[PDB]
Amino acid sequence: RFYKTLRAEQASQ
Amino acid sequence: EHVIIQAEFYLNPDQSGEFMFDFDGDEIFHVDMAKKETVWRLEEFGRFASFEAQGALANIAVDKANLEIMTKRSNYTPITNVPPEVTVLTNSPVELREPNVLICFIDKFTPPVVNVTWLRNGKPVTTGVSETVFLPREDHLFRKFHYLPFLPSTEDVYDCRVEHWGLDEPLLKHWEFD
Amino acid sequence: DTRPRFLWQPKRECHFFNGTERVRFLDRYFYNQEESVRFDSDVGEFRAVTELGRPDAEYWNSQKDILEQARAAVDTYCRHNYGVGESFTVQRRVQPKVTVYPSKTQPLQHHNLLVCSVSGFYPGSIEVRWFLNGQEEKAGMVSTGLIQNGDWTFQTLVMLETVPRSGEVYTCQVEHPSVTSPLTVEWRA
Ligand SMILES: *[C@@H]1O[C@H](CO)[C@@H](O)[C@H](O)[C@H]1NC(C)=O
Ligand SMILES: *[C@@H]1O[C@H](CO)[C@@H](O)[C@H](O)[C@H]1NC(C)=O
Repeated sequence: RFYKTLRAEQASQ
Repeated sequence: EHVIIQAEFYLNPDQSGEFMFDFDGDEIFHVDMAKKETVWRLEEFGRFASFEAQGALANIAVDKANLEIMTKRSNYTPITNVPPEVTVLTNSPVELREPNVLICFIDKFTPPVVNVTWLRNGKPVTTGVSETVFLPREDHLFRKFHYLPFLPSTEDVYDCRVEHWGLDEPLLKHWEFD
Repeated sequence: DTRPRFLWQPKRECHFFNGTERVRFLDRYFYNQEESVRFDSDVGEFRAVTELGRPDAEYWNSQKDILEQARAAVDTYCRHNYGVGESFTVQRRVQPKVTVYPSKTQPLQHHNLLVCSVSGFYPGSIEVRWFLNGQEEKAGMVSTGLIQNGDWTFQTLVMLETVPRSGEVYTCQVEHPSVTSPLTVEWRA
C-alpha cells in the first residue's frame, strides 16, 4: 500500500 | 489506457519547490515543503494508500542542486513568462439559495507563482477558500484550481483576481446568478 | 518582482496500455519549460533533447547503476504504483448528475437554447446526444467541452439551439462507464 518514489539523481558535475 | 506522472519542480530566486503525483490529469497527492506531510487530494486515498514524505523532501534537495548546475550551465538564461488564462465556473448548475462551489481555473502559465484572490462584491474573501498545488500539463506549463463554496443569491457578485509576472495588470474573471 | 526566474522540472511518467500488459517509462527533465534530457524505456538509455542536456545524458549513461535503476522502473516503479492506487483511480466510477433546463442565447428574446447539464462524473469519458421525438439532432449543438473540476470530477454543458414548439419532447441521452446502458432526461415544451 506504499507509493514508491522515483529517486532523483544529481546532474554533472 | 492511463498515465501516472510524478511531477516535481524547483524555482529560484523564490526557493519554491513542490512534489506531486498525477493520475490522468488529476492529483493523487502532494507533499507540503512547509511541513513534512503527504497531503492526499481526497480523504479516502489516505485510507487505501500511503507515502513517505521524506522521499519527496530528498528529491526536492536534489532538484535544487540540479537547478543551480543548470542555471550556471545555461549562462544564467531566465524563464520566459507565460501569462495564465483564467476561467470562473460552478461545480454544478446554479440554484438560488442552494449551496454550490465557485471554481477559479488558472491555466497555461509559467513560472509556478501566482496571487489568487476571491472577491465578493469587490471585497477579499479570506475564509472558506481552498486551493490546489501547481498541477502539470502536457505542454509543461502549469494548472491551478481555487475553490469558494457559497450560497447563491441575486445580491452577491463574485470575481476571481489573478496576478502573474506575465500579466501587465491583474486578471479579473466575473460570476453572477442569471 | 522583475527579477529573472530559473525553473527545473523533473517529470517521471508511467504510460499504461491494456492495464499493465504494455508499460512505458519516461524520466524527463525541463529547464525553463524546455526539455534538455530524457530516459525513454523504449530506448533503454538517456538521450539529450538539447545541447544543455548532453553532459547529463553522457554522465548518466556512463553509470551502470543509474541505467539499471531506469531500465527496472517499468516493473519496480510503474507497475508497482499502478497496483497501489488501482482501487481508487483506475476502478473509480462516479455517476453523472443529469439536468435539462431552457436558457437564452441573449437577454432580448424567449427560450432559444436547451441546456443538458452533465456534472460530477468520473472518469472523463462521456457521450452526450440530443434527441427530438425519437430522432437525433446533430446540427445546432454547442458544448463547453469536457471540464476537469480538479477534485476528481468532470462536468459538461451540451446546448441545443432550437425554438421549442408546444408538444415537442426533447431527450438528452448520456453515455458513461459508471452506468451500464444510456441515461435519459426528457423535457417537454
Ligand atoms: C554559455 O552557455 C550557453 C548555453 O546556454 C552557451 O551557448 C555559450 O556558449 C556559453 N558561453 C561561453 C562563453 O562558453
Ligand atoms: C504577489 O504579491 C506580493 C505582495 O504584493 C508580491 O511581492 C508578489 O510579487 C506578487 N506575485 C505575483 C506573481 O504577482
